[PDB]
Amino acid sequence: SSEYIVEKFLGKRYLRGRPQYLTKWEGYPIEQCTWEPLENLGKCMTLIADYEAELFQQSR
Amino acid sequence: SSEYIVEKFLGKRYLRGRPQYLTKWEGYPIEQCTWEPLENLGKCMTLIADYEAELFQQSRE
Amino acid sequence: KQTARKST
Amino acid sequence: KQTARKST
Repeated sequence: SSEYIVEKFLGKRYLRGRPQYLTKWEGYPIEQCTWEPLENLGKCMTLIADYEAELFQQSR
Repeated sequence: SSEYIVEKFLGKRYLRGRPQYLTKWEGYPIEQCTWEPLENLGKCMTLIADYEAELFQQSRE
Repeated sequence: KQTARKST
Repeated sequence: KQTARKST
């Protein structure tokens, strides 16, 4: 009832010590992105691993 | 196939710029652990999230 | 198709 | 249970 399609991630944070990702949903404006817990992003692992790889480069 | 049960992670690194986790397999000794790419651990997301939370608090403390 | 629960 | 492919 509350599942949507992930397009991209737009940020990372820790909330009470736990990793979250700022999640851009396909078919919704960027204004509607939401912070999501990493444990809920299991079906998005290519997106996650690619995003972590992007961050590692950008953070040289 | 080549699919096994993950018990815990034992380390984190970047290989060619991509995240990997040192994976301890249930039912195999620690000497048998293997470095695995993150994108292959989708079924292990609770363990990864819990491990990343561990690494954060062990860093801060 | 990569999907996930959305928080509200 | 939580499973993954194992590298060689």
